Amino acid sequence: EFVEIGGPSEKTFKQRRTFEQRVEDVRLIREQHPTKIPVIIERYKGEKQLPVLDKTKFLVPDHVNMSELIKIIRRRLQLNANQAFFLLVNGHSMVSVSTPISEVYESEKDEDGFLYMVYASQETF
Repeated sequence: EFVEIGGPSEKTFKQRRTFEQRVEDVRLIREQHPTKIPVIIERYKGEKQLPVLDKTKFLVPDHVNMSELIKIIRRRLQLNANQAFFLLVNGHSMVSVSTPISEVYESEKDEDGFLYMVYASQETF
């Protein structure tokens, strides 16, 4: 009784902006806001439980830790407590990171200068 409208596939941020454009975005944002970390937060490509986030490109104050950031993203997605949520950077879960996001940036940032995160309702695919 419902009909599926097929739809174009979901494009990632790296698909939408070229590498050189991303590199310049970060160079500018780091000069203008040296205390903010430039983060790209995207839903895992095969995710079927969690909704899509309203935006993609974030500036996160450098002292914010991962437990704080998880709380912010769950709030932005308007999740209830019954809903699981995992935030992954480069193939590993950010739940138990102690450090501020400043240190995650230093360890994990892309070549382009963004820190990429993916969320999902499971930790491993």
